Amino acid sequence: FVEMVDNLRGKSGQGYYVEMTVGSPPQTLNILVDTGSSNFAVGAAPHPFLHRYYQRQLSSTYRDLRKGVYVPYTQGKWEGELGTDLVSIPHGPNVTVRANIAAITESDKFFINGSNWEGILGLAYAEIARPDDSLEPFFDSLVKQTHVPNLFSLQLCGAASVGGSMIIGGIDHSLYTGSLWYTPIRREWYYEVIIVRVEINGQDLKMDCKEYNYDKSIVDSGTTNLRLPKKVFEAAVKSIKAASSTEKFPDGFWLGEQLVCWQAGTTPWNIFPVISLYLMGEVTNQSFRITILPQQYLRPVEDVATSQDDCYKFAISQSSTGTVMGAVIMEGFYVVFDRARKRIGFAVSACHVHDEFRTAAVEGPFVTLDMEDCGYN
Amino acid sequence: FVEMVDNLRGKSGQGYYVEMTVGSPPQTLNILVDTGSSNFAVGAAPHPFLHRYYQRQLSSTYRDLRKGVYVPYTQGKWEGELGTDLVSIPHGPNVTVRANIAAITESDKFFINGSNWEGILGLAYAEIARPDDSLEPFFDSLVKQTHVPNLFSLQLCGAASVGGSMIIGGIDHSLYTGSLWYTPIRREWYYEVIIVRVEINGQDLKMDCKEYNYDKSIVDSGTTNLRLPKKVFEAAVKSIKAASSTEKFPDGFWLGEQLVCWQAGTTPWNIFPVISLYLMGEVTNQSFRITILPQQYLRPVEDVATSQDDCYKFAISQSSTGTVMGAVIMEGFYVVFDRARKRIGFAVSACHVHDEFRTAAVEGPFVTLDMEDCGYN
Ligand SMILES: Nc1nc(CCc2ccc3cc[nH]c3c2)cc(=O)[nH]1
Ligand SMILES: Nc1nc(CCc2ccc3cc[nH]c3c2)cc(=O)[nH]1
Repeated sequence: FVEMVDNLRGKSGQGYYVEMTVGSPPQTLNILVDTGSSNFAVGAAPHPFLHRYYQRQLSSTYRDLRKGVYVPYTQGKWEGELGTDLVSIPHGPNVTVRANIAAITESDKFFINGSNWEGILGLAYAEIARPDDSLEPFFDSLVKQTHVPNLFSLQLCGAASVGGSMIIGGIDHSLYTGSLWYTPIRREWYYEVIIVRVEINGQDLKMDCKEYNYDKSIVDSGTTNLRLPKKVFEAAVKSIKAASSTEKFPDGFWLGEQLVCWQAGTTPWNIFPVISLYLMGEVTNQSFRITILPQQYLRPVEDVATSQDDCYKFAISQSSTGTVMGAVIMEGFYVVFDRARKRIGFAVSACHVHDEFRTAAVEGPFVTLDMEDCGYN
Repeated sequence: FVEMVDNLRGKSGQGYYVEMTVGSPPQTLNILVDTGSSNFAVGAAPHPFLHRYYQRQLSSTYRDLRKGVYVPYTQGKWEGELGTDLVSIPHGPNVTVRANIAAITESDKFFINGSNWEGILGLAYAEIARPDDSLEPFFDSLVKQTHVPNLFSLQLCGAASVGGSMIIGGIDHSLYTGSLWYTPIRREWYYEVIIVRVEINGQDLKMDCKEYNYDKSIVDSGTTNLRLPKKVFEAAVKSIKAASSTEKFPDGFWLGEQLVCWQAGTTPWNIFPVISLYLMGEVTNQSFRITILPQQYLRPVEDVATSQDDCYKFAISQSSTGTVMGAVIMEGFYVVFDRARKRIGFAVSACHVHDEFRTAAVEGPFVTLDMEDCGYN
């Protein structure tokens, strides 16, 4: 799988993309790797922010499905025209395949001005695949049409300009140290999992188990932040705040309403806590824990148009769709989406940003009771 | 105040704007009326989506304040350069004034491609005025520098193309029928108020009082939706769902993940509930209630690029910053922001969209105990 190592590029806060080709003859496009949705979509008209776009007129193998698709957000959106053509992945496995494709033809706040990607790859499951679950996701199609094993893994590094590896087909043991630990995929819609216990530094939020996964905890290459629900963000942030009382910072800052700054080589790593999420483990009453440094949740804002100092942003933030384990968490770890086995594995990333003191860990086993009672229904 | 009647234009879901002039000689710009923030900001560089922009080079009366300003969102943002020049409002009161102005010089997902506004007018209070409360908001400046009375009112109509009236200086009794009822402004930061009871159709959500204002209920001309917190959105939506069991609709729809449709002249108003929020009243244990129809929370998506039927959207949605009473609620009513008296008044809007059956109401007085215990602290 060295072929596939280092095959993801991207820029800070704009997401990770992989090169794919679509249609015969092949039209290359950078597509954004997204474990939080289940549609394969490309810009198909000359939107001014796109470097490239799907020109269906140049592909012999295109096939309209005479149907629309209207994916809204809060408040982005995109809409398009379902077709099917032959997709391939240059720095991936050596299979071409025929998958569905939404040709994006109108959109709001979807494309990012100054990014180098022209489309999304939704690697989650049919159940959330708009317009409805009849729309067979790419990865279901890739597996169903080849010998390629039903899994993929992701090592998102991020150094400005970011990089990583999407190993389609298996695991590459050069991307991680220590051992992989597995939390089961609770249901095949998003990559939904269950945090059974949350510590900041060691002392946990003694919160009711259910509040960590209200109404959902998911793993998302497509979200930037670690996103906690309101009740829990409230809780975590207070313990983070108390933790962090070598100093004071503005109120808004925490709610992602300002940046905070120090000078080159002059930031306090160690005044800030390590965080640890315990995820449900493979066995009854067994769990394990993954631990992030503040390098992961304090991420620099690169080009700030009125600032020369180190102005990092706070990467943890609130929600109502649930916990979203974004690049903040995922950049700590080699993450394996074992779809074959309804489970996600976490190991210490061979490229995560560690200092001389602390470090990211994946550690187990621990004993946790009533892990199943931390779902919501 | 007829001078000021009908002085707001806008387009569906894109917001309400009023014409202002900035600098000498005066440069006209459409600015977006926003009760949810406290900064006056104009695009000052040729962003491709702007019709117009502040050219400080043409104004004698400009004055740099040699300071930046970096307003992020989730995940829009803008940043700019604080100055001060002479603002006026053509279809407003006949005063020119010297207020602060952030010249917006970089931004992300802030301006709307295809809108006709080039700036924001933040009519809330200094406390939330970025970069900090020393930045005197326009309206504080307008009052402090003229005889203009410390209040304004808003009648947002929305019919496509929307319209309304911002009466700066007082109230115009032609804009409402019945009587005005006043909920007090709890703190002068946002226009924060307190919902003491919530019904759908009549039967309330029997929810703990605090969950309606966790952590905030505000009144926002700048938000489109009625936005409830997660716990309460969960609650309301279930009662809305049960209410609405003459029919079934997709799961996503409710979470603003799809549109829903019927044919021209063929939509079920009456299968859907009226909603009623009870707001804290002026006297101890006294409250009143405002009531919206489904015309207010079911708002048409205008030009849909793969649809000919009536496809309305669901205007109620979740949050973690709190309740946000947006154009959904505000379009029902003539809303008076009596800043002089730390209070907001609600009357039946002379332009709200009512059918022959039901109608929007403002009704009181009711008896409600422990209204003060519905805050959060
Ligand atoms: N997992 C996702 N996918 C999306 C759509 C793709 C997208 C759009 C913008 C950005 C910015 C950074 N990553 C992005 C991904 C939205 C979302 O809410 N969750
Ligand atoms: N009250 C506000 N003001 C803003 C900024 C202005 C704005 C931007 C986009 C739209 C779309 C519809 N109305 C808008 C207002 C953001 C926000 O979250 N709350």
